[PDB]
Amino acid sequence: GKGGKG
Amino acid sequence: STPIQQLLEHFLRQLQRKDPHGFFAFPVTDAIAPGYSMIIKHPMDFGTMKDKIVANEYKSVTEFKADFKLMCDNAMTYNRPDTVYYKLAKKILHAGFKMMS
Amino acid sequence: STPIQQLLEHFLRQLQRKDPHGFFAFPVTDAIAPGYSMIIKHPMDFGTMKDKIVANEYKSVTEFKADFKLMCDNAMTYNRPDTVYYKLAKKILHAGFKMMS
Repeated sequence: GKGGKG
Repeated sequence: STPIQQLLEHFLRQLQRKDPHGFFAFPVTDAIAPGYSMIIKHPMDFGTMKDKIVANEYKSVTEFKADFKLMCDNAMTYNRPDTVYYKLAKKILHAGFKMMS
Repeated sequence: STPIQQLLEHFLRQLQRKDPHGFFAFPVTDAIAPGYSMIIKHPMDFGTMKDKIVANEYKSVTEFKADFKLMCDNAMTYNRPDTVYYKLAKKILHAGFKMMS
């Protein structure tokens, strides 16, 4: 549920 | 295959070639991009834009260019500026419009 | 067993009570935050502060408040403005600074 795409 | 179908089919290959990894090829999901669908209300990508081309849904160049700028915008909003992602969108967006002029 | 230790311990407890999910409980990994180690240069978390307390590595309330602030400022840089994390971070920074005076 944390951060951007990676 | 209408004349408008040939022009857009051409513009599409031209754009999608600016994006060697496929970042834009396909619809993003929240699985791969956390909370994506709780920011971007009208999602877009190349693969969708290709399917409307086929479908004859674009009745002019102006409407194809709106989808392009929709998909570019969506990415600059979601992704942070320092990202590979935001930078391709921001680059490809200004080039795209020119190329299609 | 020191008095600075006794004061730090209670500011910690108090500070951590505002993080029910312990979003700030542990070091952040790149596995759960792509880019993180290259956008945040000096990591801080509540688990890490707990240990610098136990080792007498804080000499003043000033030093301790510095790291707390370095923790919120790391979350407010990395996380998009709309997330549970960026919000939580800004809240606790202002209120925790309010508390310690």
